[PDB]
Amino acid sequence: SGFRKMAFPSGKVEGCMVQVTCGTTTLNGLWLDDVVYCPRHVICTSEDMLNPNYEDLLIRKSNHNFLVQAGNVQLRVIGHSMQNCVLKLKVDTANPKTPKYKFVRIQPGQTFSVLACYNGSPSGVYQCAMRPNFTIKGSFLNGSCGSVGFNIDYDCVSFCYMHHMELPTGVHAGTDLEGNFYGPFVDRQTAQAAGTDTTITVNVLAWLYAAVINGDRWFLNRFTTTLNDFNLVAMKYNYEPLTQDHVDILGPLSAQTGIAVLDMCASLKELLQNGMNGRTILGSALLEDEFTPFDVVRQCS
Amino acid sequence: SGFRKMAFPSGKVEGCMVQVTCGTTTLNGLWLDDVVYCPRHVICTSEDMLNPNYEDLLIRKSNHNFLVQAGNVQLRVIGHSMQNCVLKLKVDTANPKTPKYKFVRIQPGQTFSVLACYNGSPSGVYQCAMRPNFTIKGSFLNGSCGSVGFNIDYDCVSFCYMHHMELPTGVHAGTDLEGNFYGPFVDRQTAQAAGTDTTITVNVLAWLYAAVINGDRWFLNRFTTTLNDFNLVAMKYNYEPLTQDHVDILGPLSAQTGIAVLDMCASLKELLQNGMNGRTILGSALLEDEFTPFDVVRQC
Ligand SMILES: Cc1cncc(-n2c(=O)[nH]/c(=N\c3cc4cn(C)nc4cc3Cl)n(Cc3cc(Cl)c(F)cc3Oc3ccc(C#N)c(F)c3)c2=O)c1
Ligand SMILES: Cc1cncc(-n2c(=O)[nH]/c(=N\c3cc4cn(C)nc4cc3Cl)n(Cc3cc(Cl)c(F)cc3Oc3ccc(C#N)c(F)c3)c2=O)c1
Repeated sequence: SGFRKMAFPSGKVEGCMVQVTCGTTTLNGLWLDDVVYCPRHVICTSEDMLNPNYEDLLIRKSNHNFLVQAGNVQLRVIGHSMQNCVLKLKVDTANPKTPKYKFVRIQPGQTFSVLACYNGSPSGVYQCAMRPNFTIKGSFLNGSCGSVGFNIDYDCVSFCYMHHMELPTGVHAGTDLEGNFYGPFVDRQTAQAAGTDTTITVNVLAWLYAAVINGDRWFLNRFTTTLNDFNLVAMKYNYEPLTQDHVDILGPLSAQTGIAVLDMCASLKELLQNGMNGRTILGSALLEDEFTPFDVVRQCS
Repeated sequence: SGFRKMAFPSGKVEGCMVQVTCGTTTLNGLWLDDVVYCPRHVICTSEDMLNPNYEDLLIRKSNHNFLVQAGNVQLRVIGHSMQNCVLKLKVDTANPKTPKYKFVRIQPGQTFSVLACYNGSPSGVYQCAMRPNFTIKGSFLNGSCGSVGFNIDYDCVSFCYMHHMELPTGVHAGTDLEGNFYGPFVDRQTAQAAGTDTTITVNVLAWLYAAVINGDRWFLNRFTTTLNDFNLVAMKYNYEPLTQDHVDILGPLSAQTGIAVLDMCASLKELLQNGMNGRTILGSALLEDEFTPFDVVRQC
């Protein structure tokens, strides 16, 4: 029993974190087979960061301008290329710890595990959700640029996030492993505001099912509501609209629990209109929207 | 910026998780050098679990009664011994992935990372605190017995918890790595109640410092309080008394923030008396007590 923000075992990814340096600019890189992937921003000098032209800057560099350190082992760069906002450094040694991996992009609302790294050394691991506005409320300090998010399925690591920058609000923006940003952001040292965010409704409902599975039932009621009467209130509270697909993915939890999906929605209507009144659910005084149905099914029984 | 429940990189520990089976009983073990440590409960059959005498059960066993699997590699048991509630199985192959490690016990109120393991395969990692009543509000399912909590300091893994069982309330109990239980519990399949818990005050204060370090200051006030009037208001909110150690440990945070420790105490008193009023701190609507001063300094 119990329910926590659980991340995937980070060992397989620790085996790939390295340090990439160009001039005095330095950040984290990901070593897979004989390629090191890192944010292209590393090729920028302090004065280039404001308004860079990455093609123009990359032409002016050579393979020996790129210092790649894996622990104390200096890898030799033998090739370089740009793939959107990510730089690919071909090196003479294939990472022997290279796991089975895939480069997959994730949907807003999907969760993933973040391995916070600095100078090539992992320092922490935690769970994040892709916000509907394509940012993530992460935990990053200066020097985390280049850390990766990932998921693991049957021994295969699907890397989905490369960290790039922190926005004014304190949330974080980044790319997938092909260098395509999540959301309307560019790798440029300029003020870029995060869009208006929303609450991931399917996630809240899955977390409520986890609560019932774990003994918290005070939020339950006998009421019911239509999928449309609930959508009207959710919109009032800046919640994402609930489709009938979202209902289908919630099916298994409705079965194991025996609480109709619409009944949970009526309880959520209830919770959004009366608050909580000094009560808690799974130890939280807010409605948590960063647990997917997959997360619940995995950690719960 | 940002603040989350961050665990330590679990790779060094994933390299040591193995599976231990005795009869039909099976659980997780920790393989370091040529020793595999696991809950001694594994020597129990279904019928011994209720009221065991582990000395009698252990004398009746031999080395070839212990099947140890690391992947598809069967490790061979060459010796066995009991270390309080921990079983030690000496095997003929030393773990090549053995990191620099230590066996350390933790005080109530300290945190650590948990690697949830099943049949020898790790499945997740998360942060936990040793509660004041010597339980942990963890996340464990059947088969997690033998998973370990741990801390990492400069490549050195301080193993501090071996998971043993789940109590009626949903809390979890276990031992240190020498087999000495945390709190008033025994490795016996019987109803065992968790004690009355209290909220970790020094930790709450550290989390509020983290909020200040991250820009949220609405909870601050100009009032001040003595260590004694604040301890009185806390004890009524089921908060732990704040010692002068707990005050000194917060010094660095008070300094980098410029908020007197007693000034937090006045703000925490106000928060405990008026609640939060639909407001939040670091994304939480309640007072978090599972971040230590060290955790905050590490993340901030
Ligand atoms: C707290 C925190 C959390 N996460 C990441 C960070 N972080 C960092 O750690 N480094 C960091 N630049 C560096 C400074 C270095 C100095 N040396 C010696 N080496 C260095 C290497 C790097 Cl990369 N930048 C800014 C930044 C990164 C990228 Cl990739 C980008 F393309 C544009 C950037 O400029 C901005 C500036 C403002 C906004 C806005 N609004 C924006 F969107 C982008 C950042 O934000 C910081
Ligand atoms: C959900 C969950 C989370 N965490 C751990 C668990 N968990 C488990 O996974 N296994 C588990 N027994 C096993 C069953 C097995 C069947 N096979 C084939 N092999 C097995 C190996 C084990 Cl170990 N036991 C009970 C348990 C463990 C230990 Cl060590 C102990 F010393 C006393 C125990 O009995 C109790 C029973 C009740 C209370 C109370 N109140 C108590 F204090 C102790 C448990 O609680 C379950």
